[PDB]
Amino acid sequence: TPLPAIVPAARKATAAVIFLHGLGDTGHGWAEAFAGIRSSHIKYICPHAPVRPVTLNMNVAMPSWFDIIGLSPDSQEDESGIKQAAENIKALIDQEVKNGIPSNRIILGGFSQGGALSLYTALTTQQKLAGVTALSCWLPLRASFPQGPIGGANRDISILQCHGDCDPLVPLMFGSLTVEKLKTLVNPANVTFKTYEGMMHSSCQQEMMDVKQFIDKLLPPID
Ligand SMILES: O=C(CN1CCN(C(=O)c2ccco2)CC1)Nc1cc(C(F)(F)F)ccc1Cl
Ligand SMILES: [Cl-]
Ligand SMILES: [Cl-]
Ligand SMILES: [Cl-]
Repeated sequence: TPLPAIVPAARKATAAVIFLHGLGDTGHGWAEAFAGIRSSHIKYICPHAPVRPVTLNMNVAMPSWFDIIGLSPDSQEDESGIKQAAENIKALIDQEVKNGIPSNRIILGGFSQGGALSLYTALTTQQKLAGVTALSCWLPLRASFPQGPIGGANRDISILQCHGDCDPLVPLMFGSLTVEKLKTLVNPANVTFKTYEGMMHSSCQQEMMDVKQFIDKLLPPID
């Protein structure tokens, strides 16, 4: 708690989207973005990161899923916080399953550190998921993954990875290096990289339209 921001389905939800915001934010802005592309049968859940000290910014307390120590290829990542946060997301997936939405009808996603967390959670959980929408982010703890395919429940998971070509905070190059790594961890036929010309560390309407088409293709209406 506080309770996640929820976009209810218009009718009993047969699928769900769990979207994780980035550093400094809450789930409200992203909930309004998903409300503008909402499908009648999908529930959208945007949980709020706890407020915690961020090492990168002199331990200033701000909403963050885990600690951030640096932005360069050699920078250390918060292994314990990332794993802890991923088990918390797995518990939210579990709640949705027990409450009637199978995990193969759930898409996980996020922006920046939230996107990184969504990839890490999807690529470690054995709860089969429908897909991932990874926006302006990177694969965290990349060296801990195998050198080949991950195997397991989510070996054929569909992933939409989005990036702004003018991102001044998460270089396009880290988005590209991440998708090249995702194409070796899972079936590459279901991994798609979309880039938005002129977009910085932000979102845009064309990206939300591509996210909507991906969500609708993977979580179509069912009888
Ligand atoms: O935490 C990190 C660590 N970063 C190391 C460098 N890296 C890779 O070399 C790479 C290539 C493929 C996968 O990883 C990405 C991760 N970064 C980050 C955080 C923020 C924000 F959280 F503070 F906002 C912003 C921007 C950045 Cl880059
Ligand atoms: Cl419902
Ligand atoms: Cl972030
Ligand atoms: Cl349906």
